[PDB]
This record gives sequence, C-alpha cells and structure tokens, in this order.
Amino acid sequence: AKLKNHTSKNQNRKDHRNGIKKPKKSAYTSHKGMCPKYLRNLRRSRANDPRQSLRPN
Amino acid sequence: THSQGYRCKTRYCFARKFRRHGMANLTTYNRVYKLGQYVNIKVNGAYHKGMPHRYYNGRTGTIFNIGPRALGVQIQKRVRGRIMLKRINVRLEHVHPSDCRKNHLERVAANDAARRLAKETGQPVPCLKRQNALPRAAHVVSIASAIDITPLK
Amino acid sequence: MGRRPARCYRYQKNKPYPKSRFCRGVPDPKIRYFDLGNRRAKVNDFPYCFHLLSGEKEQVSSEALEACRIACNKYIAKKAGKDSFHLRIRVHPFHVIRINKMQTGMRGAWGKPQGTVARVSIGQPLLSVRCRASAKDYVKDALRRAKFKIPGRQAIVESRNWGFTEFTKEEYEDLRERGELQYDGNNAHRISRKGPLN
RNA sequence: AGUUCGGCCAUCCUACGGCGGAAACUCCUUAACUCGUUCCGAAUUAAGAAGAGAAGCGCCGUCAGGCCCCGCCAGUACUGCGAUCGGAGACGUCGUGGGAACACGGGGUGCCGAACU
RNA sequence: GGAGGCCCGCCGCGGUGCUGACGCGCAGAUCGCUCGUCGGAGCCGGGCAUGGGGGCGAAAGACUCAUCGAACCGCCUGGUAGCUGGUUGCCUCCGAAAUGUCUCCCAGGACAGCCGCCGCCCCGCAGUUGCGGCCCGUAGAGCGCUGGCCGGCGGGAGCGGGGCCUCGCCCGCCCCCCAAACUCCGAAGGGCCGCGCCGCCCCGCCGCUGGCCUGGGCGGGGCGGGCGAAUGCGGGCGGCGCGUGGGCCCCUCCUGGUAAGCAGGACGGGCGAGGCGGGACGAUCCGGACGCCGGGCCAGGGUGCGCCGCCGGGGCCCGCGGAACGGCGUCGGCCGGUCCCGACAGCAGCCGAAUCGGCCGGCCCGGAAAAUGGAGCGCGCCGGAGCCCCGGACCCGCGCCCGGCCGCCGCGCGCGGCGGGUAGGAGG
RNA sequence: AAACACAGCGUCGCGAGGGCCGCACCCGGCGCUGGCGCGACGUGAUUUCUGCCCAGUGCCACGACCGUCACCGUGAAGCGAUCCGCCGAAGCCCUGGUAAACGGCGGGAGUAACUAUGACUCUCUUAAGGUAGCCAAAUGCCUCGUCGGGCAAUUUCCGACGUGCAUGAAUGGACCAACGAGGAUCCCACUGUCCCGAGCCGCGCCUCCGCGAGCCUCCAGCCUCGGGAACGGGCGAGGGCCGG
RNA sequence: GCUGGGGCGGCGCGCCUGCUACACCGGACCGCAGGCGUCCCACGGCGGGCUCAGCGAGGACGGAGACCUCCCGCGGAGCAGAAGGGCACAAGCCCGCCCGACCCGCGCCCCCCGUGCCGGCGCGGGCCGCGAAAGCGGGGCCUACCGAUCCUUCGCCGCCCCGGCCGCGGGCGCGGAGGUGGCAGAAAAGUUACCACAGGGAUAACUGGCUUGUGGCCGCCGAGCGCCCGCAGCGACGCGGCUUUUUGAUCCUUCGAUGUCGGCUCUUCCUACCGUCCGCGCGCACCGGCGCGGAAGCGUCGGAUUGUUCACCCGUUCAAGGGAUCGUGAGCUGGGUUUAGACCGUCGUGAGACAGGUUAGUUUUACCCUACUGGCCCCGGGGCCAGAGCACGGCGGGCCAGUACGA
Ligand SMILES: [K+]
Ligand SMILES: [K+]
Ligand SMILES: [K+]
Ligand SMILES: [K+]
Ligand SMILES: [K+]
Ligand SMILES: [K+]
Ligand SMILES: [K+]
Ligand SMILES: [K+]
Ligand SMILES: [K+]
Ligand SMILES: [K+]
Ligand SMILES: [K+]
Ligand SMILES: [K+]
Ligand SMILES: [K+]
Ligand SMILES: [K+]
Ligand SMILES: [Mg+2]
Ligand SMILES: [Mg+2]
Ligand SMILES: [Mg+2]
Ligand SMILES: [Mg+2]
Ligand SMILES: [Mg+2]
Ligand SMILES: [Mg+2]
Ligand SMILES: [Mg+2]
Ligand SMILES: [Mg+2]
Ligand SMILES: [Mg+2]
Ligand SMILES: [Mg+2]
Ligand SMILES: [Mg+2]
Ligand SMILES: [Mg+2]
Ligand SMILES: [Mg+2]
Ligand SMILES: [Mg+2]
Ligand SMILES: [Mg+2]
Ligand SMILES: [Mg+2]
Ligand SMILES: [Mg+2]
Ligand SMILES: [Mg+2]
Ligand SMILES: [Mg+2]
Ligand SMILES: [Mg+2]
Ligand SMILES: [Mg+2]
Ligand SMILES: [Mg+2]
Ligand SMILES: [Mg+2]
Ligand SMILES: [Mg+2]
Ligand SMILES: [Mg+2]
Ligand SMILES: [Mg+2]
Ligand SMILES: [Mg+2]
Ligand SMILES: [Mg+2]
Ligand SMILES: [Mg+2]
Ligand SMILES: [Mg+2]
Ligand SMILES: [Mg+2]
Ligand SMILES: [Mg+2]
Ligand SMILES: [Mg+2]
Ligand SMILES: [Mg+2]
Ligand SMILES: [Mg+2]
Ligand SMILES: [Mg+2]
Ligand SMILES: [Mg+2]
Ligand SMILES: [Mg+2]
Ligand SMILES: [Mg+2]
Ligand SMILES: [Mg+2]
Ligand SMILES: [Mg+2]
Ligand code: NA
Ligand code: NA
Ligand code: NA
Ligand code: NA
Ligand code: NA
Ligand code: NA
Ligand code: NA
Ligand code: NA
Ligand code: NA
Ligand code: NA
Ligand code: NA
Ligand code: NA
Repeated sequence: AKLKNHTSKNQNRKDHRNGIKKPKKSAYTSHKGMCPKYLRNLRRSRANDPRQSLRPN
Repeated sequence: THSQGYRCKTRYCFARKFRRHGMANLTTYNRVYKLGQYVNIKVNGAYHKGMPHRYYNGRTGTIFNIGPRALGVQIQKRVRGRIMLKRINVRLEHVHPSDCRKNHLERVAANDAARRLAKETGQPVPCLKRQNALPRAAHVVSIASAIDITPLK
Repeated sequence: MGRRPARCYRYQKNKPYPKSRFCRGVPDPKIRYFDLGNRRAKVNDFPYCFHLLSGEKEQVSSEALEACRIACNKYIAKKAGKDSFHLRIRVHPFHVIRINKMQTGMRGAWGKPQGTVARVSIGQPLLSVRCRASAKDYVKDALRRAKFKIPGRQAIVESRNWGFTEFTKEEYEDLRERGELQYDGNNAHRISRKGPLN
C-alpha cells in the first residue's frame, strides 16, 4: 500500500493568504554579532558625554 | 542520489569565467566600506575561506559590521510565508559595492541644483518629477514614400 | 525477425541516449557503409543531384537504413552501370533504445540496450545522389524504390546545386569561367583572399 | 624622451623582418671580502667601468595568427500570454509581446597617475 | 473321536455402498435396502475408582453429560482496543486541510502551516506596471575543450605490406553526422535591491584608530531649501483553541514503461466544499459562482418535427474511430513541352483546333472484421434539414441593469454595500 | 485405511542401603514383587539376509586428575570497612569405547585390429565413498522414457532395460501361501448403463370439507443501447404493455 | 521497516559528487553513473628557491623506453581514496626550522519546526611557531569520513556528608573517553494443513474494464523461386494496420462472501468459409487439384488412453474456427483442485515444508416478483385480415457412356 511522497501544489497559495510578513523594525539595529571593541568604545563615549550621559549628577 | 552537502549543485556557478582565472586584482582589497552601505554578493571560486552559501549568490544587502578581515552583511530571505533577516560574514573576495542608489542620488543632486539655479534668476521652476512615457504629439511629415508589396512564395 | 514491430519506437520520446562510458553493452549497428558508387570522382563530372527528404519527425531503425541502401544501390547499379553515380546516406544511428524483457513487473524496470536508431526532423535529407546525364533517367525510380522501406511520408526533389557542392549551377559555371575555384576530389571552394602572400 | 613604483589586465599577446641610444636602462669585467650553488660565480652575493647596440628594450612593417568594434545573418531559430484554429497522431497555424547564435564583410591594434633626470 | 483368537448364517453388537430417502426433518444425526462380525483381544446390566494444564487413550489431538489443540459455574470485569457501527431542535455570522520535519513511524501522533474567537495599539501599505543597478547557463546554436563519427585530396623525415616503385601508419586542408552526466556563445523567462530628505558652517565625547592637528562612531547648535514616477487602498501586534496530515482532475512542461482510465514530479486553475443554462447522457468540459420577488438585456450553445428559437448571399458536395498505400469520381491550381509554317487521336494525302507530361489541393470512393436487436439523441433529410465563409435576426443562467421587501456590515444618521458552503468555530 | 495393536526379534537400566514414577508437607505406587523379574525404547508372522563410517551430535568410563572452576577455611597488609594470596567437590577440558544410538555412504580424463562399449591406467579427493538386492514401484524431474505382450486403435496395465532429479538393508532390504466392506488392469457370464426409449402399479401432487405455519421484505417489479464506482428496475434516448 | 499484494532478493533506513531538474531557491520514484564508516608526526605549520607533462633535435656499450643537454612549453602533470570545482616566481616539487593537529569564552551559516547532531566560518583574551619584515598558522585546497538521557572511568579547582571535630570513604559543579550503522538511539528465534480475533476492496487469488508487448489475422514493396518467365502459385530485407478466442502489465469495482475446473444436457449468436451453391483465374486436355469474390441455409460424426481443455491414434458420407459472467452447480455429477486421517522421496536439529507423487474424505432452501410454457375471467352461425412465427437439405444408382477428351 503506497501513498504519495511529496507535493508542493498548494503551498504558494497558503503563503500569500495573509501576505508575506516583513521582519520587525528592531531586528535591523540589534548588536547581536557586532565587533566587541567597537561596542565597548560606543558605550564609553556615550557615558562621558555630558549631553547624553545617563549617570546621575 | 539526493544529497545536500554544503556545495551541492555548484558545477557552473562557482567556476571561473572564461580567461579570468588566477588571483584577483588588488582593487578588491584597498577599497573602503562603511556601515550602512549597500553591497552585492558574488562568489569567487578561487577563494575557499569566508565563502557564502550558494543561496546568497546574486543578492544585495547592507553592511552591519566592519571587521578586521571580513564584513557582516544583512540579507532578507523568504522562508514559506515569511521574511527572515540573515546576518552572514563574508571575506573581501566575494563582495562588491552596489550601485542600486546611484540614480536616486544623482536625481536628488540635480533637483537641488536646478532649484538653486532658477531661484537666483527668478525663472519658474520646471517639473522635477519623472514622467512615464506620454503619447506622442501632433506633427507634420513629408512624403517621398516607397510602395511596399507582398512577395511570392 | 525476433524484433519488436517498428511502431514501438517510431517517435522521439526520450532524450538522446548515446553509447558512451555510461551505456556499455550495446550491439553493433546493421549499417556500416555510408558512401556507395563512385566516391572518387572529380567535382567536374556528376553535375545533377537528387534528394529524398523527410516529411516527419521520428526515428528510423538501422535495419530500415540497410534495406533502403541495398535496394537503391542495386537498382541504380544494375540499370546504368556501377560507376555513373555517387550515393550518400546522410543520417547515422547514434541513439540507443531500451527493452524491459518479460516475476517483477514494473518494479525495477529500467531496461537494457537492444538496438540503434537515427533521429530525423522535418525536411532533413535522408539520401543524396550524384550522377551524370546517363543515370539521371533512373535515379528517381531508385529513390521511389527506396521510399517504401522508411516509415512515414517522404518527398523526392531535384536540387539546383552542382553535385554535392554549395554552388548553384549558374554560379558554379560562372566562377569556373572566371578562374576562381580551388578543386578537390569531390568538392570545390572559392579562392582565398586572406593571410600572407607567397 | 628615459627610469622607479603603480591602476585597469591582449586594441597591450605570438611569429617573422627592419630602424635607434647623447642621457637612462641593459648587456658587460673581476672573485680579496660577504653570500652562494643535489656539482658549476649558470643562477645568486660582493667589487667595478675596458667595450656594445649584437640581443633585451623603444619604434616601424606583414592581402600575418589571435584579440576588439560595427554591419549582415534576421525579424530568421527559439519563446511568454490567448485561441472549440488545422491534424488519427507526430506536429503545425493565427492573434498579441520578447528576440539569438555560427558564418560572412568592413575597420582597429594601450591608455591613465605620482616622483626624479 | 470332536480340536480351532476356523468357515456359512438368526438375535445381538457395528456402520461399507447407494455419495438412495430426508435435509422449513419423525429426528440439533433419523429411515430403507445392501453390508462387517457372530465362542473370542466377544456383548450387556449394576456397584466402585481416576478431576481440569488434570484425568483417560489398541493413538484419531480422540473422549471427559448437544461443550475439548485445554470442560463448566460465579467473580476480578462496565478487562484493553491507534480498529468497525451509532451519536437526538431552529436561524444568523465566518470558514479549511489532504503539505514540511521527527517518530518500532507507514489505517496513529507531536511541532509548524492553513482557520475561528477574543482582543490591544496607532507606526502608511501592494501576488501590479514604469525607471535604475546586479544575478542565472535552460531553448536555440556549435564542434574551440571532454568524447564520438563518414569519407576526399595533397606531403612525405620515419615505419610496414607489396611490386627503385605502389598502397598504408603519420602531417596539412576539405567534408557527412552527433552528446541527460560536452560548451567558446546564449534568449524568452525569472530572482534580489532602490525610487526623499538634502546641502553648508561650527561645537562636544571616546578607555577605539593614526607620524600628526589622522579617522571612524555617537550627539548638539545655526543657515537655505522641500515633499520630486503611475494606479489602488488604513495599517501592525498578541493570547487561546479546533479540524486536517488516504486526495483527485484540467492546461502547459517532464521521468520510467510497447502502452495503459498505468506509476512518479512542476507554475496556474478547478472538484473536494460551487446551486443555475449548455455539451443527448457525466463530481471536474463551455459560460456563469447562489437572500425572496416583478420587469428588461443578453453569455455559452443553438434555431425541419420531438422541443423554446431563421432568414438572405457566395462556393463545394456519396457523413463508420482510423494508417501505409491506391482511384480516368468531381471541382480548382502550379510548372513544362507541341500547335492553322496544320498539333493530338484516327514524311506525304484525308480533317481543321487545342493538345501532351509532371507535381499538388478541397470534398469523396477503396483499404475498413465479432459475437442478444439498436442507435450522427430519435424520426428523418440529402442544387439539404450536410460542409467552409459573409450579413442581419431570434431563443434564454435573476449572470447583468431597474424597482419592492428580509437580514448582516457600515454610515456626514440622510442612507450605502453585500448575501454559496463540507470538516470546524462563534451569536441570538 | 496402506493408519494403531499383535505374536516374534533386538537393545538399554537395576541385586533392595536399589531402580523407575507419584507428591506442598507428612507420606506413597510397581510390590501379596526379586533377574524364566520389573521398568524404558525401537522393529513388526514365516523364509532368506542384515554391508562400510566413531570425523559431527549424543551417551559411557570403579579412566585421569593436566588447565579452569564456588561458598567455606587459612596467610599477609590495614584504624576499620576491606583488599591481595593459598586452598580446588562435582562439571567442563583431556584420554579411550560405542551405529538393531541420531544419522551418513564422491568427481574428471584416457583406453581392446570397422564401429561401439570399456575388463584396464592416470588424477583429485572423504570419517566412509551405497555392498547384497530392487526399480519410471504408493518413490523418475526430463516423461505420455525405450523395447516386448495384449487392442482395429491404449497418457492406463503387465514383462524387461537402468550413472536411480532424489532406491537400499531392524529410520529394516528382498520374497511370500492364507486372509481383506483395502488400491488397480483384463476375461467369461449377465443385464435399460446405453443405442432409444415405451407401457404399467401404489403413494404424494391436483380438486373438495375440516385445521393451518416458517423464511424473507428501502420502495418497486417489461426490454435494448448510452453514460456512470468501467455488467441499471429507476438516470438520457428509443421499443412494448388493460386489470386479476 | 520500506515494498507497483506478501514472500525471496535489495537497502535513497545516517551521509557525499554529477545527472534527472524545464538559466534565483525548492522539487518525486526498488530513477541513472558512482562513493563513505578509512589513510597520514608527516602526506601537518611557516619561509625560501624552483617548474611540471611533453614535442623537436642531439649524446650511445644503448635499442619502442635508462641517464645527459638545449629549445619551446596556459598546465595537456601533481595535489591520499568518488565525482565535480580550484591552483604556475603556486595550492605542485626540493630544502631549513617547528608542533596553531594548543588553552579560556562567545556568535553565525548549512539541514531546518528556523529544534538537535555532523561539518564549517567570524571573533575577544592567553601562550606559541616560522619569517628581515609585512604577514600567516584552531591539521591534510573545497564539497563526505560519524552518536542523546541513565550508568561507568579519567582530569583541574573547590563545596557537602544537616548535634560537633579529626582521618579514610561517598557525593556534587565543569570537560573528555567507553554506544546505540534499523545511525532523534526497545534487551529478543521458528512453526501452525488443529487454529484463531479485529478489520481491510487503502491489498493478492476467479468475472468485468483500460492496454496489446507476446499470441492470432491482414495489407504495401518486390531480392529472388518457378526449364526460360517478379506476380499461375510463392515471395526474402523492410514498412503500415486490425482483434481480444493466448499470455502478460496494471489494481478501477467486489473481502457484514456474485458458489471457484472439466464433462453431461439445451438454446442462441459471429464470420476471419472446411463440404455443399453461384461466378472468375491457373503452370485448367480429361480425372484430380490450387487461387480469388459473393454467400452463415444445412452439415461438421462413432470409438481406444487421459479429470483433463488440449493432444494422439483407429474407423466412417474423410469431418472450419469461435462468443454468450473463460454460457449453463436452488440443472446434475464430483474425476481434478483446495480443510481435518495416512504413506513415499528430497529438505529441516526439531515442530514442520514441497506449482513433487499417492489413497480416503456431508454438494442446503422456491410457496414470493418477473420471464417462460400451457389454462381461465360465458355470450348466435359463417367468414376475412393486420401483426407474430416459419422447414427440405445432403449422399448415391440407372440411361447418357467406356462416349467427349487423351499417345
Ligand atoms: K483447563
Ligand atoms: K506519519
Ligand atoms: K571536438
Ligand atoms: K514388541
Ligand atoms: K564421537
Ligand atoms: K526417488
Ligand atoms: K505392442
Ligand atoms: K479392509
Ligand atoms: K500498488
Ligand atoms: K501436517
Ligand atoms: K463468475
Ligand atoms: K488492415
Ligand atoms: K468478495
Ligand atoms: K461446475
Ligand atoms: Mg502521506
Ligand atoms: Mg503482432
Ligand atoms: Mg521514457
Ligand atoms: Mg472348542
Ligand atoms: Mg471367526
Ligand atoms: Mg444421500
Ligand atoms: Mg426436500
Ligand atoms: Mg497429578
Ligand atoms: Mg464566507
Ligand atoms: Mg527507535
Ligand atoms: Mg540543445
Ligand atoms: Mg487518515
Ligand atoms: Mg490514476
Ligand atoms: Mg472529505
Ligand atoms: Mg471552488
Ligand atoms: Mg418551436
Ligand atoms: Mg452564508
Ligand atoms: Mg456543519
Ligand atoms: Mg548398486
Ligand atoms: Mg528407477
Ligand atoms: Mg513397469
Ligand atoms: Mg503406476
Ligand atoms: Mg481400459
Ligand atoms: Mg538416499
Ligand atoms: Mg545397518
Ligand atoms: Mg527409505
Ligand atoms: Mg435493481
Ligand atoms: Mg427515464
Ligand atoms: Mg512490512
Ligand atoms: Mg531523515
Ligand atoms: Mg612559494
Ligand atoms: Mg589571537
Ligand atoms: Mg531514526
Ligand atoms: Mg447468485
Ligand atoms: Mg449469494
Ligand atoms: Mg466476406
Ligand atoms: Mg445457477
Ligand atoms: Mg474427489
Ligand atoms: Mg488431507
Ligand atoms: Mg399466457
Ligand atoms: Mg407474416
Ligand atoms: Na465368519
Ligand atoms: Na494431525
Ligand atoms: Na466483561
Ligand atoms: Na450543470
Ligand atoms: Na511378547
Ligand atoms: Na536427516
Ligand atoms: Na557535514
Ligand atoms: Na482498488
Ligand atoms: Na474473454
Ligand atoms: Na463459467
Ligand atoms: Na449446488
Ligand atoms: Na402446491
């Protein structure tokens, strides 16, 4: 008793049913895989800037 | 059979072009890249480190990471009914800068220049919008015509 | 006969399947001679040419090719002498056909080699004949005799060219009366105008 | 004009003839020292200045091979969409869009940049 | 004289054959003929003994109260079942999947996809074209590379056959034909990205980077300018949960097979889960996708009569599924000859104008065969009621338009749009 | 029934403090027995016979203790739990016996004054290479083997033949008088088995008086072709048909 | 376990290359041609130097090849093993020094549910190798070469043994090794012809349907045969069709059952015609034969052996082929096939097996609807006719005549 092995017949219609979802607008600015030396320098420059430092007083 | 090794079905896309074998020219190493720049992906088959998968050949993306020897490129990939953002590391032999924005940059520059020019002289500003080809206008042509006929079989 | 009827392999249904390192145990074709008559004959003699064209897209077995060769050659040789014509078979049997011999039915039914056929398109010449004015009175009857061994529908034509060359008779004769022809054992070519001198 | 260092990597390559050197480059001379050759100062390392355009190099030529551009090939081959169009089939046709290749003919045969003489 | 697991034969004890009767029986095993044995390892009655994975067996897995390859009674026990059957009122709003991965998985499940309900937030969108950048090696083409394959003609250093000669191997040119696992070339077709903020000046921070007063990144402050393709149109996110996981058909493109209403794949559509008209007749073909009604217009298909609806004009003309191959059936062509200087058919005489050969096309004829009597739907028609073409009409699917009413969703609260549905979900 | 039993034949174990079996325990049977006995197996009257193989598996050694193989015991070390040695019953291993134990029992070449065959030679090879017999058998694939008998004519039957797919010696071989509701072939006699059917008797059936059920049941009950889950009563098109 | 039924066979049951695949990606088959479960302290890292295969010519104990020299040499060599890519002052060959074939911690790509596993890549620190230096180095140029929880064993540094302390011992946090190839990973031999259970037309064996390879029948062509003479009769090498009376292929309907071979009996139908009828042809004198067209009315038999269909033989008035659920079991029969008893041979340790042989083995129900055969539901005597049915074929003898014809 053999049954079907494979079909992609209806798959493109199912994909378009609710549109093709775009990624989130925060995935474009993640620090997920950035060079660590660059990230460390960015942190220290912000903290020492009086106009953008969040340190209290 | 059906096996899906990392480099399956690459007999033609990874081969070198005709009479373009050997080492790459040195311009591929001393050009400057910046964060946010658009680049193209083209695999070079003579360089086996930092090589992307066959799927990414012929796609365009932006730079998110500048490394000591490799770049980080963001690419949009469709998977079923959804788009995923993929981040890959590529060596310099497989990446070229992209001219997908050059037309827009030149249009912006020209628009600003023309806006400046007419203001100083006060001339009216023309239309700075692209037009899709409009139908032709009225005109007059001369006749020195040649009779055309259908030939025998 | 021991062979399937020719209707089982009439049409071009598969991709070309030549004999190579992948296909090995192939029997020898039935036809081995493709040039008959007076092959050695200067282009000067034998001015008239006839073609048996193909009006079908199909496959022709090597047995049919052998039969047609024998029939046409025998007739023309008997009627007008063995040295008045040159006959060329213009198609070769490069395609291999398979058989699934009949336990297991459709399971594992890939099939073994059996024979060879030629693949021909519409309008493609199948035979060509060169002759002088002596045998031109029977060339067409030889072609009609060979027409009955080939599947389908064929047409007989008389070419306007000179023999097997690419020149029309008018152009050939002019270029001969203007001294612009390099001559070979069968064919003629225009004189060269490029390369070094001397 | 030359040399050093480069960019693009044959319109720059290959073969065969010819022309040229003031300066430059080159070929050239020597083996104490330095370093060197499965053996060899051939190569390479060091030290020179009697010779030379004979090569390399720069330029010219060839009904030259190659490489490059334009035409023709040809709206042909093939093809997207529509057709109760023809045909037993194999295949073809019409409407509406896109559109080659080989072959052949004509012409061409390195520029660009920074420093010194 | 009278022995014998001797012989014929009655009652008894058995149970051969008719494969007889009966087979809703007289009967949950009987009846009739025929048959085996009949002093013996014979037959019959009563009492007693052996008990369930046990007994008993001249052995057939036989018998053990109509029950035996493991009795019967009650209880554990309403034992378990991915498997078969059934599962009870109405209306309204939405509405699938037959696919991917894993599974002692393949008649089942989990996770993902598709769908319903419940929400929440306020941040421009698109199964489209145009313009700009980049990617691919398929059809075709070809023989330069990797392979394959007919011959012709020239040169001979070297080598062989044969008679310093004559053909061969080798070198050159020319030439026939080729490739899913060949490619110097290469479409149609596809894919990805972009199409508003820009320009100038100055200032701050860095523990990164540079020979430096270099860079890069992140911020602040002033000046000028501005919304720079078309078309359409509001967008995004979360929670909980069901069904489904045997599919099939059409178009175009493929693979195995002689082929198949065969088996296996691909873009788009359909049936499933789509009413209605037509195709005589059909789940899928041609049109058209549905609340209840009145009127109008008309798609697809047709208009002798059954059976709603037709005429006019031009041409052809013996209607089975069907091939190679034949035809002097008729109509229409193309290319060649001969001909009043007399052709063709019966050099000259007789006549007195067309004729001869080849290659086709349209509609026909032959090739053309099966089993109950029968199907261009039937009856029939046939200078049509057949075939091809041109023109003007007609018939009818509430499909489309106009008007009335019902419900749902919206709303400048005046009105506007819409209405199919299996499995499944929700409201009254 | 050709199956089982059977007389006969053969093998094996046991001398009582034993053997075989029952059985939860206590206790039992053979056994009121004692080798001319009891128990366990195979073959299956008579006649004539019963060949070779102990490599495999099985069984047996009042054979041997080689190696291995327990607890216990004992020695050393340790704070102790422990650990390391020695010691070494049966069994296996080792050495022998046993086929009326289970079972098994060969290939290729050459060769004699016509041909043909092969008494004979060579060669590989086993634990041993199927002996006496028997056979197209209830056992032979090819096969309806070949020859003979019997018939007008025989895939049946009988007699021979034999490199026998895959016969064979108490898993018994060969033969056999008497016996058999056993399987098979032929001859005489006899006949409705048949050519080829005919006539008759009784009971049922059938009609009547009395009595009086079961099974089954979507609905219904005439055909041909088409299409359709590919063989329709219903559907499309035709042809027929009062009702009971 | 998969599986064009199951079994036997095979292993697309974990992975890799090229093709199938129709120019992004993806894409099936017990599709095609193949490969893997390894090998190497150098066959690894780095630096330097060099250029390979080979053509041509020359050197000669020396030859079709040893070794030497020059020339030109785009790779035609080599780089561990499949195939496809890549590589020339190199990724190849030779030489020198070395061990980055290291330690700590993160992220990404491929397959994909965007989970795991194998494999790869990019980084931040530590310590190193080579090189003048810039640089390069986490193995063998790239695409394959491998493995969870629980348990055991080993290694560094520490923590716990809960009334305390000390010494042994046990446990715990991190990382390796011991293995699951059916590779997301149970610990597992047969047989049932004494047999079951739940289901299945999701799936075989018998009818029917599509197909027609095979079987059967028929055309076209004309190399030849036929004393000579292609076609009286034949007809090679080839090519085109038809049929469903053979056998295959497939799995659409039927497993809450359509009684599965042959014979006997009885009816009807086909034609692709064997005898008889009517024509024509012959290599047709007569007799007898052979070929073709129309034609399905009648005929196509009795026996021996076999269950047989078939086959084979004897005989005769000389003896075609088929269909109808492979017509016909509430018509029979029961020889065969195909339950349960029993035997032989071969096979198996055995229970048992055998498209090998042999013998013995219950064949149930019509009263219902229709169809069919007859018969009824009264009406005078004698006739006619629509419609329906339908029935004379074959073989001899006598005369013609021992004639025509023929030696
Ligand atoms: K019991
Ligand atoms: K599954
Ligand atoms: K080539
Ligand atoms: K006995
Ligand atoms: K022994
Ligand atoms: K035997
Ligand atoms: K005889
Ligand atoms: K008996
Ligand atoms: K199947
Ligand atoms: K049995
Ligand atoms: K049947
Ligand atoms: K035919
Ligand atoms: K059934
Ligand atoms: K029967
Ligand atoms: Mg499935
Ligand atoms: Mg045939
Ligand atoms: Mg195929
Ligand atoms: Mg007595
Ligand atoms: Mg007696
Ligand atoms: Mg009876
Ligand atoms: Mg009865
Ligand atoms: Mg007991
Ligand atoms: Mg809806
Ligand atoms: Mg498992
Ligand atoms: Mg092609
Ligand atoms: Mg299911
Ligand atoms: Mg199908
Ligand atoms: Mg359904
Ligand atoms: Mg639908
Ligand atoms: Mg009407
Ligand atoms: Mg609705
Ligand atoms: Mg419902
Ligand atoms: Mg013997
Ligand atoms: Mg025998
Ligand atoms: Mg005998
Ligand atoms: Mg016998
Ligand atoms: Mg007899
Ligand atoms: Mg034996
Ligand atoms: Mg014996
Ligand atoms: Mg025996
Ligand atoms: Mg019915
Ligand atoms: Mg009806
Ligand atoms: Mg299975
Ligand atoms: Mg998998
Ligand atoms: Mg190097
Ligand atoms: Mg580091
Ligand atoms: Mg698994
Ligand atoms: Mg029935
Ligand atoms: Mg029944
Ligand atoms: Mg006929
Ligand atoms: Mg019946
Ligand atoms: Mg029987
Ligand atoms: Mg039996
Ligand atoms: Mg009646
Ligand atoms: Mg009548
Ligand atoms: Na007696
Ligand atoms: Na039994
Ligand atoms: Na119960
Ligand atoms: Na309809
Ligand atoms: Na006795
Ligand atoms: Na045995
Ligand atoms: Na891997
Ligand atoms: Na089925
Ligand atoms: Na049949
Ligand atoms: Na039957
Ligand atoms: Na019956
Ligand atoms: Na009655």
